[PDB]
Amino acid sequence: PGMLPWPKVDFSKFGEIEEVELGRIQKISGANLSRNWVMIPHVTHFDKTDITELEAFRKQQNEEAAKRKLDVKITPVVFIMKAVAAALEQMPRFNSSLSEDGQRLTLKKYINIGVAVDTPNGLVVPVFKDVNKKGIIELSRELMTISKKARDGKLTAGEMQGGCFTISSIGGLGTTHFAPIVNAPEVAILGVSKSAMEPVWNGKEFVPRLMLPISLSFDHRVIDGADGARFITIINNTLSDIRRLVM
Amino acid sequence: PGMLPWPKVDFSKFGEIEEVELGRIQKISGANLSRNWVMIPHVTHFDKTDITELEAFRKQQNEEAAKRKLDVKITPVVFIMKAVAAALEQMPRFNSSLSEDGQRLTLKKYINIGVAVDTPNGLVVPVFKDVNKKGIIELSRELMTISKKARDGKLTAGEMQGGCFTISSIGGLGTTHFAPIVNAPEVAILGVSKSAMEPVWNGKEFVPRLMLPISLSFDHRVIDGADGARFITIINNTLSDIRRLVM
Amino acid sequence: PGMLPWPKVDFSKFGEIEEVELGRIQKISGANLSRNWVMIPHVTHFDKTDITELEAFRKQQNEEAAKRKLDVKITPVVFIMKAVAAALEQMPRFNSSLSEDGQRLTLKKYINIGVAVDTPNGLVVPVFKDVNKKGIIELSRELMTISKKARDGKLTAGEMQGGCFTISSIGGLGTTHFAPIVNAPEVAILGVSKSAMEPVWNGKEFVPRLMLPISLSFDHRVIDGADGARFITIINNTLSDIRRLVM
Amino acid sequence: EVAILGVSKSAMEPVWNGKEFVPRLMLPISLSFDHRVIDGADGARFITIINNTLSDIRRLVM
Repeated sequence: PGMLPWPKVDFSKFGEIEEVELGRIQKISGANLSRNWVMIPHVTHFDKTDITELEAFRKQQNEEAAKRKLDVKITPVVFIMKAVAAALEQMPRFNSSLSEDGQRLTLKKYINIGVAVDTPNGLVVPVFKDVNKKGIIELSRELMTISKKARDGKLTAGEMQGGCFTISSIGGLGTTHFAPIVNAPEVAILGVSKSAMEPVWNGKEFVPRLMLPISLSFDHRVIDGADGARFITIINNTLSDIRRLVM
Repeated sequence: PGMLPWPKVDFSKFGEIEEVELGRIQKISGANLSRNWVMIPHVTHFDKTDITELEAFRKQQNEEAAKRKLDVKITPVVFIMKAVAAALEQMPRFNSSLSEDGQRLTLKKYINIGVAVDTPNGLVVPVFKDVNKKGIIELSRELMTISKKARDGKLTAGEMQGGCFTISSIGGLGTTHFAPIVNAPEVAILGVSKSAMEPVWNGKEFVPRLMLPISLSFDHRVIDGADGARFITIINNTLSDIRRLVM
Repeated sequence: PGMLPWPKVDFSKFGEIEEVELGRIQKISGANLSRNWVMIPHVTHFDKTDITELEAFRKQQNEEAAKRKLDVKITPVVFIMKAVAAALEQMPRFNSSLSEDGQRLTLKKYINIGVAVDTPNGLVVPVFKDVNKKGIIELSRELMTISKKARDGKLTAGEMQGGCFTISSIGGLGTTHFAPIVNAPEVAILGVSKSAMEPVWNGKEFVPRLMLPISLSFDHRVIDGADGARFITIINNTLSDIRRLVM
Repeated sequence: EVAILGVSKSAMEPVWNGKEFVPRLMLPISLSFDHRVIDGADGARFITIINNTLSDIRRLVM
């Protein structure tokens, strides 16, 4: 366009500097993020789900499977993936991709979910196939195997494609809320922060509930505010009462 | 520019797909949103107003007008519109529009407010003229008539123009906070989520207050952070103590 | 590109209007903000720090220095600057600048911090040099002198250059959260809202703590979500327990 | 003029709310009017409207 150029200031006049290059993966990620930011309008919706029975049941399952000797660890991100898959089942519009020209929408019938995994080189997004037709134990085992593979830096190109709903979990570091960036060709992305014990009004007095904040960014060209609010409310209801996964 | 092209991935290799076209209104809305996102820098400010006397007085007015037989329903969005009109009266800068070249600012003396109305085809923004010179009952009656007209899909082009401050209310669906997108030629936009009973510190101990979260997006080219903070604080004060509407 | 043009609507057909020009500084600021918005993807992270001992110790220092007669006022923004400098010391990546082509990163060894100061013409960002090698009293005195100079409108060009981490404080106006815009060539920017007495769970029951909300915007091309979360968590820990400034 | 309103001194009086008396700052208001044009019912309605507006000032916008 006709914008001003990037400010070029000689940083060596204020102190010592050290100019270094960037890796190929970093450059590709930066270019993709810039393109997504300049091509996708983001409308982040924030919410807080009540996760008290889910965490207790997860710890109960872990302590009851330790006795049975299974070497399987169950994480809340598995339940988040299940809730996301259920919400995608209920609303097929979020499980789609907008074309380059923005005139044709390619709806998807399958549900494959990407998961943000921390690595010494940054973050990776391995994709799990068919999350709506798998159990908690199988998903946990696959997640453990994929995390072990990623932390060793051996992920292949076939496990990095086919995603439909990236989930970014950063609850182990901090933050109470953050707005992620939708990555093409996906339409929506869900971010999870750290869970905190907050007072919640039940009707008579406040009670301590383990609230988990969830943010949801989406492309405003395909999804409006009402649909995003309904989608995040469905996710909130599924996470607060996991028993809805069978109902 | 020189960005990477949109990722083209054959989605048919992972499962069944169904490609469908988009309507003219959807395409126009998407193009407008994309242009606004790539031309308007958004600086969303979040706040929570204390609405306990306002809701109680609204229900009191409804129950006292049911006896008088008026067939008029009073909604909190009417009070939100009145507060927005008062804030626009106090600060004329938000009631304006920036030119295409970004060098000339067209200040406005009139106050017409757009309202987000849910329809089976999405969201519409009918505009109410002269909100600063109308009463609560008249505004409620006009809002009911406009909502009935919109839900029937009979809105005309003359009722979709002249707005100065779009208000997006999604409290009936969910979300605790969301950042809307400013639509040209408007400068600011206000989003309203769902009201929740939260503990508020009065000076001695926490008390349950019905807090309503409000977000405010605006163009950073014309409005800076301080002016936006003052504007949203004025709205917060007007909504928390509605008696300021006459003072 | 091929976006739709800016909507041109004759505003004189709805009421009185008054078209006015914009100042040179306003135009330059708007152009810079537009360029930063269209070139830098923003990923805002929100957090709330527990500031109860820091505020009490600040008021204690003020009341104990009033007796000694020093004519020095201590503000929490000084402690925020110290925490930011410590975090930049711990993580040199945030104290850098990305080149125009996005392939070379110029790391910085010095720490100069910009501060948002309110003026009748808007907001200014004077830069303080070497914040990691100065005391609280010296920083407070320099801040008072700079604020007095700025409110008189006598800031020079030499005091407006060399910054590495702009801090925007708007706690004296309102808002519970806001997402600022990163200004080139800086990588990250921190925004501070108003502190509120909120209930915090300690392990047995909620206690009133003076929580201060802090937002952090950064360029996603250089900083990912995990690094930003770690950085804001380090700032949160430094602000909640200021005694870490020596440890 | 047809009517005239007189205002005296406000006093803290006990008012029954439904369960027990509470102290409320009551203000006495008198209203004289010409009986040729205004009857008792219209004057009572007018003074009741004034009473409702003064007791709940938020009605000034409603």
